[PDB]
Amino acid sequence: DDFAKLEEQFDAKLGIFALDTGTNRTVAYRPDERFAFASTIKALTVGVLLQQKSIEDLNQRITYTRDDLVNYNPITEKHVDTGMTLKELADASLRYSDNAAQNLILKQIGGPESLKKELRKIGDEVTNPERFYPELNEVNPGETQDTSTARALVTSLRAFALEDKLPSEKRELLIDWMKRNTTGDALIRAGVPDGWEVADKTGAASYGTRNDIAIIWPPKGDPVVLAVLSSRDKKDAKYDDKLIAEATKVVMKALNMNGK
Repeated sequence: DDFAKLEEQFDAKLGIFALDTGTNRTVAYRPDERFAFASTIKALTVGVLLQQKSIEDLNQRITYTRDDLVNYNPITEKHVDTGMTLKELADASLRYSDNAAQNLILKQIGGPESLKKELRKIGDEVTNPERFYPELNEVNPGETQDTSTARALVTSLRAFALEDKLPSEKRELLIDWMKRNTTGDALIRAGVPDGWEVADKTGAASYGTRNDIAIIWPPKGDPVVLAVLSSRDKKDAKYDDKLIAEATKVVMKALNMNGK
């Protein structure tokens, strides 16, 4: 009942799914409960981008304007005059959670409806992309627009990063971006022992939604793929990163990973 205890300590709802790809062992807590996916969708969106382009095609320069900027544009706001390549957009999106970068990438693959179709093609019938930033963060309880589940996000992230939805050189680009994410140090990363490599993508949205999805490599062994999702009752709720860090610690102990 440690996940329940965390829900109690943090006045939140948790959604957990974790798969040890070494043993096929699984840790689940509300694994099929929907949450707003928030910026975790950025990781899947780059998976789809990568599928649709050669590596060299990522060097395509995307010109854009001030009207492409939205609520959080840490990288894209600096390069309006020069544009940015698709590769640079992917970097910004994954490593800084640049919202305008996600929108520009979405545009290049044909929009939310197109993303949805490519996700269905790789076998995800759950994740429901419908809107761009900033609106995709606004999901009320019981709505399904721009939501997914912990099980579906783990399944989809594994498929792109570790299985055969991408060729090895494209898996490597995705993995390396997510390993070097700047936004996640207080989340899954904080619940895994020092030195263990972590690839992650965070998210935050309305109703105090606070998410992280990750691949976690022990020093030797097959990786664990994990989604820790959370949300709260009030629309303007605050979140606490420590919830996600502590949930991760529970998952790691439940998988017999602390230590090795």
